[PDB]
Amino acid sequence: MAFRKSNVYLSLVNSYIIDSPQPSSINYWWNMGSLLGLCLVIQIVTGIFMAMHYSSNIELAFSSVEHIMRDVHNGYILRYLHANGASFFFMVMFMHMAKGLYYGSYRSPRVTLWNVGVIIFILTIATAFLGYCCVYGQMSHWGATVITNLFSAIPFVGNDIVSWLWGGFSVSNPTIQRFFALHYLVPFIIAAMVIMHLMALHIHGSSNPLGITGNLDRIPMHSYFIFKDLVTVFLFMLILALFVFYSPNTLGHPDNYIPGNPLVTPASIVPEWYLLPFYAILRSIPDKLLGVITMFAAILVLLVLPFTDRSVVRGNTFKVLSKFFFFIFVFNFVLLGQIGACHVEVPYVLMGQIATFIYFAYFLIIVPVISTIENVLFYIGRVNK
Amino acid sequence: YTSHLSSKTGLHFGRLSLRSLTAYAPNLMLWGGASMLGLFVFTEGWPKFQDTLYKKIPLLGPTLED
Amino acid sequence: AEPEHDERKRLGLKTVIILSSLYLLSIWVKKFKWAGIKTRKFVFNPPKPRK
Amino acid sequence: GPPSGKTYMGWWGHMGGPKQKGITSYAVSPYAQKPLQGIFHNAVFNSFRRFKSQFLYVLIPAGIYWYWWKNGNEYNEFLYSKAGREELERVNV
Amino acid sequence: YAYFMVGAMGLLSSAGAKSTVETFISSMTATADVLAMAKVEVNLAAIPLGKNVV
Amino acid sequence: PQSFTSIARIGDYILKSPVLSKLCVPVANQFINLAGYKKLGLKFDDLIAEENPIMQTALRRLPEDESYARAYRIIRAHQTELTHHLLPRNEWIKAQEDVPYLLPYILEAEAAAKEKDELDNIEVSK
Amino acid sequence: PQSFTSIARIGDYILKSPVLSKLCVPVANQFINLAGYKKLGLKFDDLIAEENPIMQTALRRLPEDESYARAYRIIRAHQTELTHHLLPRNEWIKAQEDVPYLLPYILEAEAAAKEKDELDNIEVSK
Amino acid sequence: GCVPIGEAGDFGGWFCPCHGSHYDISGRIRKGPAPLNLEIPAYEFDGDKVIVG
Amino acid sequence: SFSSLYKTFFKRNAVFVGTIFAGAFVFQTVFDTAITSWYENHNKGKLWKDVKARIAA
Ligand code: HEM
Ligand code: HEM
Ligand SMILES: COc1c(O)c(C)c(C/C=C(\C)CC/C=C(\C)CC/C=C(\C)CC/C=C(/C)CC/C=C(\C)CCC=C(C)C)c(O)c1OC
Ligand code: FES
Repeated sequence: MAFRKSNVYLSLVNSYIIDSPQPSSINYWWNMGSLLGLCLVIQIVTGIFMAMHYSSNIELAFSSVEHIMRDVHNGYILRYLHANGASFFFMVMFMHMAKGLYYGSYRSPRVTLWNVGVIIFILTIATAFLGYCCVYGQMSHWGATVITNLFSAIPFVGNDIVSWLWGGFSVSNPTIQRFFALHYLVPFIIAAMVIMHLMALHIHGSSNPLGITGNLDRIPMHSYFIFKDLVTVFLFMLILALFVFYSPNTLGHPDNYIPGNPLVTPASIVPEWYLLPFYAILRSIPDKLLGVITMFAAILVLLVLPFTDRSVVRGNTFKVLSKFFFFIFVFNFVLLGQIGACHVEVPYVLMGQIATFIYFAYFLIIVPVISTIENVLFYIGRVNK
Repeated sequence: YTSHLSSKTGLHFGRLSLRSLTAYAPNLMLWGGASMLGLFVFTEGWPKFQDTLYKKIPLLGPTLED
Repeated sequence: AEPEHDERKRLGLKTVIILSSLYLLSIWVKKFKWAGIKTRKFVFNPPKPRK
Repeated sequence: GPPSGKTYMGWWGHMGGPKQKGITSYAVSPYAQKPLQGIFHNAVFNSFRRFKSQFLYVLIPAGIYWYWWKNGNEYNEFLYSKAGREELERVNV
Repeated sequence: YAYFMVGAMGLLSSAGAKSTVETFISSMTATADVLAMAKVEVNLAAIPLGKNVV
Repeated sequence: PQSFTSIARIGDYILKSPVLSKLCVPVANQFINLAGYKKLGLKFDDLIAEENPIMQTALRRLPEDESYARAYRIIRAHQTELTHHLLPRNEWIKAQEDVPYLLPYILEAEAAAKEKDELDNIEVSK
Repeated sequence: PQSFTSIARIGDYILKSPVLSKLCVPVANQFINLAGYKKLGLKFDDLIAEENPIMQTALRRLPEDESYARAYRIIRAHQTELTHHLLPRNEWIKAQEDVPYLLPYILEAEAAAKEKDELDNIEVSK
Repeated sequence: GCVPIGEAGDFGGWFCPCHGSHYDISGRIRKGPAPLNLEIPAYEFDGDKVIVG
Repeated sequence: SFSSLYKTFFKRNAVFVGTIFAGAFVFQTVFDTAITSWYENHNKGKLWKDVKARIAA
């Protein structure tokens, strides 16, 4: 019996990489997800090589980053690569989720996969916020203060828990040290969760874009799909190089390059591009408890998307109304981010509130009624008597 | 029973029945009771929770003085 | 060199007492549930030589 | 390994899909095929027909939201243009 | 008797686990040096009318 | 997930009423035409997902010929979508031959499954 | 690992000669009696490593009436070692009862395996 | 917990840049998710100076 | 009889865990108090409580 299936350390890699019966009709989005994972690993590697030359104080944290960007052989490449690789990681993360929503992957067979994925999402958001705090720029310090004060909404335990996590009355040495240590630790937990995601995936394989059973014909990963992942990652690498060399500061804001100063605040406080949708809904509903609960509601709704859609036909390639509503949903998301980035003024509040309403409604009520309409139309059209 | 036995169907959301919930109600009630009991057990250092715990049990826990 | 001796010794005494009590309890419980197999017996009765 | 639960997909030889008969797949091998058999006709014609068949589904939402955004913007800068006492105070305040 | 032994084990283990969790969590709470109370003085006679002093 | 008992009830109610039928048959026909699955070579009796165990029981009840034909159609659809083309306009599935062959084998088992889930929670009666 | 063909050769060479036999057999019995397995119930046809493929074939070749006895001996040994006692000095293995029954089933198989493994690297013959 | 900008807002007082808390010249919340007014610390005036602690 | 004790405490796991936790709480408190007292009186004049009184005059 071939050695490829005898040694356990290599039998595992066989079962996940060398030979795994992927379905025939796979489009480029599965390769999009594999590219996502590889972006994670390159991010981790360059992060380690970053941290080997990074201090951890609060009077000597900005100096560390300027040192790594200016006064070390072949260094600025590392720092821009970490930042823009994170930004591209969030781009591809959102793309992977959107594919999952569109093609019916969140349906019954892989509810566990969907749950593990959304857990990975909230973990990743936490990691990005932690790292963005690690820089201790001007607006990053305000963002850290705001988020560490978010938990004060909880009744009774509102000042003890913040005084614990914050480690002091004000943002100081313990706060940043804690944030940096957590930012280092939690990506390894992400890696463990990635392993769990893979295990929960391989139990039932991937899904056809057509929303049809893929148990008919299949072709292996290596020598067919490894090249597809190679071409898509070449595209990603070239676009990332274009950003990291030609135009470095486009996927961010020019405020992190400012010494920390708890005396003044910028004209507009904005998160990075990948958080504006989850920031507009905060200004949306003007109750502190309501906002704090509605963020985690915006995640829990992704959790509850399973056993909500009730079309017997998986996917949205064959449901014109459903896919049109999906597109109005994705434009809703981008509009929500944009309306968050712009200031809070007379029309913008109505814009954002209506956006939140239609967004949560699409998750809750639009999908089931549209699904039932689709099912009944399909049933009645093809039958005569 | 000649002939129809006049069967009735109990309410159920698939698996859980009204009979089972009626049987389990005190069980879950004091399971929540025991859960909060253990919660009081675990927390002792919170000045707020210690202050709350001091007054309700004054004949066993008068331990605050230096 | 360590303005923390008093509470260190107090905590150490508490830990030693708790751990010794738990050690003895664990020794007892191991002697207990392991007895379900330590006292077993075997009586080999050879089969009839038929094949 | 311990026995595992029932699964709708297996490994090679026990895919578990419906048993098929009469299907006869062919091949040509990649070396003697001249890969780019269709590289300009297929490209242009299929790309344009696919763009046509799924054109509205993005034109309609994008146009709707662009109109919405343009109206919101134009009203916003109408607010802060010689109208802060008469139009601003009647909605903002 | 057997269950009372198991219960004694559980009770002592619970006490120990609570103590260890207390130690680990309170290791992350506010330190001793971070407890510096701050007193500030401002020259009001030098503050002009239309200005904010922070 | 949504049983075909409710779908069948809604469909019979819509079809029985004459005016509502005259209102909804043309839009249904135009919808299923624009659905974008007749051309690529799919009968609607296959698009329904195959994760529920009731679906497994339904397929296990099919005769040989229909299962083989379904396998051929699904693999051909896989390949044609892989190519990015559509089938030639000679084997497009004609409207008059989109017969329901699988619906009865869903309902026959769905009724049994529903009454199984019900009969367990029976009462002592009188 | 060290085949029993070499052991057989060295053993025959030592035992055949009178002077080396007289100088070496008196200490072997004392060595075995001091070893330990004799009292705990082990026959030497059991203590050997029984996992490598040639011993696996040898075990596969054993008749039933010895395999069952081997099973009983090994399980009883497992038990007594578990309880930390020793067997009572009435059911031990006597000096004359430690007879090797498993040795020939190893020598034959080892000879076959050795003289087949060499046969592939044969020459043109002359 | 982010500093309001002085001399800005809808009531001539203070404005939260984060999500728009319009604090009047007195210092009370008018519009925004803020449920309480801005708390006043303890202080003791001493002639032409003042101490806060 | 011990049958009553068994059927009131050890028949049901919920009450068993409740009692184990409550006993843990009371045990922890009383044990800490006792150990502190013993460690205290074991050193007369070695702890600042009495030194602060001795220095006062
Ligand atoms: C570290 C981040 C992640 C990694 C490394 C990862 C990895 C993968 C991989 C390898 C696949 C198989 C094909 C592909 O690459 O896309 C996959 C598929 C999938 N992932 Fe993830 N994933 C991640 C995050 C997520 C998240 C956050 C979700 C959902 C919230 C998610 C849900 C899915 C789903 C639904 C599929 C479906 C495949 C199918 O339907 O064919 N993943 N993921
Ligand atoms: C686990 C290894 C990692 C290390 C050692 C690491 C280390 C660092 C360091 C030193 C910084 C800059 C610190 C500062 O500017 O003061 C940083 C920034 C950042 N990291 Fe990480 N990181 C790691 C993993 C990750 C991961 C997995 C992500 C997300 C996927 C991530 C996202 C970010 C982001 C978004 C920034 C932006 C802030 C800036 O540009 O510096 N990091 N990281
Ligand atoms: C002020 O203006 C704003 C603003 O309004 C908003 C909304 C945001 C957006 C910010 C957020 C939405 C915050 C979201 C961030 C979080 C939710 C991160 C919170 C931190 C954590 C969750 C810490 C997590 C750390 C851990 C160690 C998790 C614990 C790990 C466990 C329990 C697993 C244990 C492991 C095993 C194996 C059991 C801003 O960034 C911002 O500044 C511009
Ligand atoms: S911080 Fe004041 S309203 Fe946003």
